[PDB]
Amino acid sequence: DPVYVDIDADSAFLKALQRAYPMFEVEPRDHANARAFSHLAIKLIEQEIDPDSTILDIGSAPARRMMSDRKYHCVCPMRSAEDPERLANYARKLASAAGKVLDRNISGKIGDLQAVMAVPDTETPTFCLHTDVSCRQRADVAIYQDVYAVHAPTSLYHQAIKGVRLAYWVGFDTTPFMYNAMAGAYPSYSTNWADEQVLKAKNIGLCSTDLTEGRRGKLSIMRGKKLEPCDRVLFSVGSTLYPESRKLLKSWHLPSVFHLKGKLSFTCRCDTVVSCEGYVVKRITMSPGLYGKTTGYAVTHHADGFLMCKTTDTVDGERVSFSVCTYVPATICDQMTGILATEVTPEDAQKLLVGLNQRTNTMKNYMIPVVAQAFSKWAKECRKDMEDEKLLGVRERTCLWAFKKQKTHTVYKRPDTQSIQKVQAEFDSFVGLSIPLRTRIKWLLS
Amino acid sequence: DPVYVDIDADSAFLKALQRAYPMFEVEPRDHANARAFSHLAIKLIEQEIDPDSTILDIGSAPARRMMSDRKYHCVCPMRSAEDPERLANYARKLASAAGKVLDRNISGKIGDLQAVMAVPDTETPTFCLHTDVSCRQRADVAIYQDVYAVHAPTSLYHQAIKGVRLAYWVGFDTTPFMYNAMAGAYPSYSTNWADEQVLKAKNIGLCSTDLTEGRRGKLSIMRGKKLEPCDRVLFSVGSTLYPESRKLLKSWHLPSVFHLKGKLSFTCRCDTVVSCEGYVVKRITMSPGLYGKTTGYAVTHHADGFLMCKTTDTVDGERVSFSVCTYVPATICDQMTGILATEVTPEDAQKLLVGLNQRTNTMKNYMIPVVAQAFSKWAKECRKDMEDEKLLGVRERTCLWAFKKQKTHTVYKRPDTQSIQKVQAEFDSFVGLSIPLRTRIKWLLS
Amino acid sequence: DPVYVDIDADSAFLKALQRAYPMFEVEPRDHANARAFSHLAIKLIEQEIDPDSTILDIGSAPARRMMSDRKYHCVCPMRSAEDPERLANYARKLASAAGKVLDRNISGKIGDLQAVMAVPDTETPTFCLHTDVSCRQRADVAIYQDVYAVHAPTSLYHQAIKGVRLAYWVGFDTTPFMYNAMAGAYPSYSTNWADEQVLKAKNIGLCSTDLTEGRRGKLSIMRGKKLEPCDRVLFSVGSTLYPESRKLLKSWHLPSVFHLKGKLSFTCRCDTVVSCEGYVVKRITMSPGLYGKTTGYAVTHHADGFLMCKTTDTVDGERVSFSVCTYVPATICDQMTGILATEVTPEDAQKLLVGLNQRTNTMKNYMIPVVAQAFSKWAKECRKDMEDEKLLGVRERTCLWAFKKQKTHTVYKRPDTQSIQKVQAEFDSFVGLSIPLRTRIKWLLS
Ligand SMILES: [Zn+2]
Ligand SMILES: [Zn+2]
Ligand SMILES: [Zn+2]
Repeated sequence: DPVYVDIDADSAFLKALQRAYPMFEVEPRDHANARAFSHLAIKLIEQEIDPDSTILDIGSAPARRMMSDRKYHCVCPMRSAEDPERLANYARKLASAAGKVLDRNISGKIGDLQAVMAVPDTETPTFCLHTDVSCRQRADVAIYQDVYAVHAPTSLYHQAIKGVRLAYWVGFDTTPFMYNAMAGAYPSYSTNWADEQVLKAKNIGLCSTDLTEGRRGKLSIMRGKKLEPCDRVLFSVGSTLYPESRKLLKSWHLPSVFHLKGKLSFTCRCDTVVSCEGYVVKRITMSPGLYGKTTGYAVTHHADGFLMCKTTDTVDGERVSFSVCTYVPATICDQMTGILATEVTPEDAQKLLVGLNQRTNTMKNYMIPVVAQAFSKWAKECRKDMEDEKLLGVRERTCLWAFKKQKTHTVYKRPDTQSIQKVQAEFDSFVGLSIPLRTRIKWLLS
Repeated sequence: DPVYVDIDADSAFLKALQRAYPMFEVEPRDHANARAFSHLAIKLIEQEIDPDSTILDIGSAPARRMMSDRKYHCVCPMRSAEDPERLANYARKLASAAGKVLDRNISGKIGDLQAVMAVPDTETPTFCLHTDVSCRQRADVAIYQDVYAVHAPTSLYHQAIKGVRLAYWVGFDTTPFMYNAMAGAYPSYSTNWADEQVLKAKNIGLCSTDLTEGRRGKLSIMRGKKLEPCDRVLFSVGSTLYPESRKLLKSWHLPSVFHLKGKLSFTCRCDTVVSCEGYVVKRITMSPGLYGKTTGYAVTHHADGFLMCKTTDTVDGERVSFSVCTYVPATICDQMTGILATEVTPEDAQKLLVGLNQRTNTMKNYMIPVVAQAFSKWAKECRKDMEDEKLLGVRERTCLWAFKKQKTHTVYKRPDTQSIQKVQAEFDSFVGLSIPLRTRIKWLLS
Repeated sequence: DPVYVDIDADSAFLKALQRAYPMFEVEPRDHANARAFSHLAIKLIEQEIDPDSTILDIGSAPARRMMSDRKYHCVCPMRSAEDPERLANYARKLASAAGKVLDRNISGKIGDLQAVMAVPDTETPTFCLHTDVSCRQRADVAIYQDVYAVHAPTSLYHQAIKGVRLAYWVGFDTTPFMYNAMAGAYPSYSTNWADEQVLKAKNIGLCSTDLTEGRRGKLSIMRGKKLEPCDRVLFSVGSTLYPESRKLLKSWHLPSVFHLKGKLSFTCRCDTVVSCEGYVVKRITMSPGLYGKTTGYAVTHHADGFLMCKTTDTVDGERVSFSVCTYVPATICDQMTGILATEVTPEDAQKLLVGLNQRTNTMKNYMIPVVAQAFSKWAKECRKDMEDEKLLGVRERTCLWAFKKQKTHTVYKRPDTQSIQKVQAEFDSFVGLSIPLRTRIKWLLS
């Protein structure tokens, strides 16, 4: 019954992990936080499906699925520079444990590898060297882990016409990219991300700048005058770097109901099953034939606070403004309810937040100044609404229909509220190994 | 299981060593701090590789590898005045322990030395007298320790075409030389460094000046009017002096992915595995054939604070300004979060820092005045950003495209943030013993 | 294992001796401080070299080496008025212990003396009557103790061509004479020194003046108008007087690497191995053939504070100014960090220092007024730098290249900093007994 995590016992992340999985009993026994979430997510999926089922693994590392008693079929294309290391590590643990266990199948996995090694285009029960689109093995359940570089409707179609009914997806929350922020943080998982255009800023999580005296004139022949989010984004998980795309990240922010219309029509649902401080598990059920009705709305439930505000910084010497997002723990948000009734300065908000934080800290200190600035702008915009009050049921657009728009500098989603976004829901258009590496793999299994 | 370090038990460096190696259990049993980091770094590498592997040692001292049960092949060119002492010390411990151990190979190492002594250009299993480029022995794993005077892409190529797949590098953090500072400190390892041009300053860690009355006129015929970093730099580790080069230090600040393009193409990765207050361990994997894509970005994760500011000093009598860098412990940085919300004078910052330090001191007292001055300049530049706020999404470069650059006097990287630097990622161009010493070595082994 | 010193147990010098020799266990059992440092320095050297080695002693007193089990060859020229007393004391202890010990060679030393007594120009295993240059015995290890009146490169050459590879030097720190001070103190060893020109001052450690009423006119025909250090200097160790030379003292302040170029070329290193409040042990390794590269820099690491300031005094009735140096304990320096943030008067600095000193005193009270005056001048010159701040990377030498030099009245080297000096590193030019005493020596051994 009990489940054990490989983290400490005095940390604050233990309680969050407990309350994210309330049907387990997690016990204690810069990547441990992300590991344990992934450990409990795989355990949940197994408990959720009947055994003796064929399980696909899209873009996997087979060394993690080797010691499990389930019909795993790992898919390992050569897409990144870290992939041959994943393959080579598998070939070692297979040889290094080729006779020490007589319960789980270990000799069959050895034969599959050396068959694919000999014949590099053969589909085998527990291995292949294809993508998620070109693989031809039939199954019923698919699993994704940290897969951010594929189009979700196109990938999900190609698993459907091969008999998959149930899919999961583990990874970072996609909500900050639907609000279109320029940079942000996932502070509990040691992660910062930023747009390419602001990598030379000064006071965000992921940046680097220089010392300078400054000129009163810097002529240029090229004039931008426009600073908006672009497609390419950089992630830093600890000290590991990952480039990603906005379009492919947003495509995994799926609505409640959507239809896939190809040569075989399907009707699909998407629900969020786990949620812990910026890391989520999604579940997608699929079924043949198109029926029901779609609205095109996606909903996010907020167990902690979500913030997004305007900041001023210097980027390569030039002063500019853009938006930053972050997550705030629920206990901190509850204890600021009284203070935000009136207008408070950013300096006084900062001192109050530091006092509330000394309870070891609840939140990281490098995000405190931008959180204190968002809270005071939110309290000021609430007062202005109350002092400029309109008539019930009446928009006053007045002689020609031209109305005035107000300025909004903070978006604050309190705990127990919900975001709702209008997205697309009808989908119809669906657009390595070599001898030196081959020889090295074959040599170990010999 | 447990690992023991040769340092005290009441020092503050024990905790830092513990939290830098969280998968060990370090126990207590001006160079002890640097020793223990190097002891645990070698222990980690051995645990990371399967035994019965051939291990190279670039620019080594064989007396340290003598008592280890691994296939070490030491490489010892005669490049510095301290090298013949390293050779002579080996020849003593070999004779001095030629019959007292019957477990580790000791007689084979004796034969290799006297073979090279007789024939000074023979490659032997456990010794040679070549550089890292001209050696011709084949292996699979290479190790570097305190190697600062070689070009990294050129050295790493020549280990590749001889079958090396895995390399490590231990040494000082290269981040201060990518920010291009003029001087700096590594206070936990008793080290200061400085540019040649500022050796006659007054108030930095490594300098020396004179008493003088001062003239109102000192005519010169040569006019410099330009003070910028130059290639040659001096290091002082305790009281030992080392000259180094900026270009060769910066070349070990490698990106996540890079390609080596010679007569045998390779694709390479670089990750940072350990990090403790300015001393790091890097790991480089390599593989044949070129594949994947490169961005050219290098990332540093900051577990403690990193500072860099402008200071004013007198150099040989003349008042000037330049930049200095240092490291600040994380506990000190966290406790200044509240104070830096407002504008504070350098004098008041200094008094607060002294109070926080008396907890034996957390940080060395000679760096406190320059840290207190950086903190107050940072707090002032944050206020100016907040009071000169722009419009969202708009650069205001105005009739001809000429914008104003602001002045930046402090760079402050708080704990849990990351630096990101654009470096080069495609590499294609890859450019002693004598009789009196010979006789002395041969005499001992006789 | 344990080592015992002949000093008390409640003194503050015991802790300093402990932390200067951290690999020993010193235990308690106006010259005791200097004795014990010399006792532990000889013990270290023996532990550092393999036994059955021939050890030279340059300018020695053989009565100290008589009871030791090592191949000592004492060298005793008749250079000073205290030398025949050293010889006569040896001749007594030899006779006085000619039959009471049957372990260490005592009869062989008796024969060597009476052979040299009979034949005054014979080289013998354990005695000779030559200088360090004219002696012709071959050996491998040399030792110097309190040798201040020889040229170091010339002396070290003549030990090289006779097969010496390893040399040591014990004595006073040479750093104050590289800064060119006019007078100074070594307060923990009961020593003061001064230049000949200031022996008639009033308020320094070593001086003497008169009572006078003073004239408003004292005509002279000779005009000096220049007061600068000259070669001859006087030392007072307790109440014993020693005259020395600046040039010969400075020649033992050797760089990290230097070359000796004679009829037999050598390459040499110099490291500082022990350091305790002004007394040091140096180690010099030497090797044949010239190789490597030299920079010409010498480095001093400061474990305590080092001060040097301008003082005003009366010398033979006339008011003048000159520079004085001293050493300050590290605990005192740490506790003044807060105070020196602002500007403090000399009177208020003095009262604070007296309060901190009553912890028996940490430092001698006669040096307190000049230390308090240096600290307040240093704090004032730091404020002026901060209020006259320049532009980064720019010397402003302005129409003709003539810049203004500032006044410097204090040099303060804090604990954990390093001095660095440019010295010469290439060396190529290398420029008694009578019957009444003879009869007296011979009579005892008869
Ligand atoms: Zn497949
Ligand atoms: Zn070799
Ligand atoms: Zn002699």
